[PDB]
Amino acid sequence: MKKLFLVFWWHMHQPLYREPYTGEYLLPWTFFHAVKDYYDMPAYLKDFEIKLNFNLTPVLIDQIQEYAQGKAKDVFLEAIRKDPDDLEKEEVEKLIEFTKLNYEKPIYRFERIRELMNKEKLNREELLDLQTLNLLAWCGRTLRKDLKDLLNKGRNYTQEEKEYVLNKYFEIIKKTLSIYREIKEEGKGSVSTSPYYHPLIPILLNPNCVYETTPNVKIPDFAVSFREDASKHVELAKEKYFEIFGEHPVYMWPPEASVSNEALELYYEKGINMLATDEVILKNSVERASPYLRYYFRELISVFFRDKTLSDLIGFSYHAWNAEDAVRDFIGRLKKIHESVDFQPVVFVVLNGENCWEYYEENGIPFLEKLYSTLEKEEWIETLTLEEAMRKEDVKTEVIESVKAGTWFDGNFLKWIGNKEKNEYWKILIEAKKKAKNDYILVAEGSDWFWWQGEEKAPFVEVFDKLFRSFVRRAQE
Ligand SMILES: OC[C@H]1O[C@@H]2O[C@H]3[C@H](O)[C@@H](O)[C@@H](O[C@H]4[C@H](O)[C@@H](O)[C@@H](O[C@H]5[C@H](O)[C@@H](O)[C@@H](O[C@H]6[C@H](O)[C@@H](O)[C@@H](O[C@H]7[C@H](O)[C@@H](O)[C@@H](O[C@H]8[C@H](O)[C@@H](O)[C@@H](O[C@H]1[C@H](O)[C@H]2O)O[C@@H]8CO)O[C@@H]7CO)O[C@@H]6CO)O[C@@H]5CO)O[C@@H]4CO)O[C@@H]3CO
Repeated sequence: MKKLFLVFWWHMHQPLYREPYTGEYLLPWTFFHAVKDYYDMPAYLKDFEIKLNFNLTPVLIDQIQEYAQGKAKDVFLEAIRKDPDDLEKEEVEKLIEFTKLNYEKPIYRFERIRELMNKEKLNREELLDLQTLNLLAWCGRTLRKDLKDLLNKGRNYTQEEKEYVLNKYFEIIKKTLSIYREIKEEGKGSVSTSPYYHPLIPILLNPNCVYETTPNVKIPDFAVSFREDASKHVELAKEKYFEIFGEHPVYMWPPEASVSNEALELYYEKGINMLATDEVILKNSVERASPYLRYYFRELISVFFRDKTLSDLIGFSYHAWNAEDAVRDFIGRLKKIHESVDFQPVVFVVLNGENCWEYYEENGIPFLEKLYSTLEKEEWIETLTLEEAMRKEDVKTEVIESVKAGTWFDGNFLKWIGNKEKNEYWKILIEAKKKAKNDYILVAEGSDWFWWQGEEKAPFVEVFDKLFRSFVRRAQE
């Protein structure tokens, strides 16, 4: 019977928050997304008889390992752990600002949070609740079962109960890499990786590729070559992945879905057999093309183009829908795809796996449980591992010879280069590369630093600048 082949590929990444001179983690986001998403997203595979795939960047793996070993010195978590009597004013301020930053998210819907944010001054017990409810807001699906007492309590937390939550949270972190190994060993999902620090490979290989989609921009003089670094990002990622999973990775997620003819050749030369990228790149590159085929770039490497609509539905729209209606809508779209082709379509749903859930009611758990429970029971839908997608015989395929370089942001590079502020970071990087002495220059090549550059309304955005500049400084020493 004619199946629809469905492929989820959840991308997990954090830039390095660990400042190199102090060793301090200047932002807590790796901790909070580890305890909330990085274990719990693959742990859905314990309860639902489907396949789900994951990408982990090596720089994220490094940080998970440091927290699991108890070695991460996290400045914001220190303000959470302390007895409020020991908090400095600056730490209380950071606590309030962090809460206000997250205040409108449904995972922060505690009545006690509302009371605390309307009080003009907080005493010790009120600050204990503020600290503990910030922790509990980030609680993942697994511990929502075991901490139900504390969660329904909702207020009047003790220092000892807060330390108990912290202990359970670190237990989740300690099990996180093991669950990825486990679902891989069990055949329930493939795990991929990306070039080590999530750089923009097409720019490192050939900055002129930005002109293919945006010819009216100016970019700085790349007076030194980054081509060898692009190679090192891929090679070091392969080595880290082997250490964790015991194989060389044959699938990679290109950061920001970013490809070019040169980048595809590099992935081929490094032994990658398959990657995915964005539908906008497909439409920019091939006339009349469908994203439901397996493509062979120059007969060198396999490429899938994600279904942008389905991926954007989960990432941008469904957070505001009733979970039941969202799942029924999603199935109805898969039905239309299935009825619309006479071959068996391959549908790639690819997006970040940790950022959208905080905007869903109950951290996305009603939505994903309903979605996965429905998918495991649809006999005309077969969810696939990446390995199954690449080896399946009864799929339609097409050879293509050229792509227009781009990313999944509008098919171009303008969110990372081309304006005055963003170009300033590239100029800093270029001049530092000329004098670089160690691999901290590779850290500074990560895309996150250039993404935030120019952003002036984001609280904590100065922290990303402090990190970038520290890595650039350390690279030259
Ligand atoms: O650098 C820190 C960051 O690193 C990782 O994120 C990278 C990710 O791994 C890459 O794949 C890529 O992500 C792209 C993404 O997949 C696309 O969807 C899109 O992003 C859009 C968002 O999906 C969309 O929601 C919206 O974002 C806006 C928010 O809606 C708005 O509320 C606000 O967001 C603020 C947050 O509420 C606040 O918490 C804080 O954000 C912090 C994160 O919470 C924290 O985890 C961390 O983020 C990590 C991330 O988890 C990694 O996966 O630090 C953040 C900063 O402190 O502050 C936010 C800003 O005030 O504003 C945002 C807009 O910024 O729109 C976006 C844009 O369309 O595009 C992505 C890029 O192609 O890149 C990211 C970043 O490098």
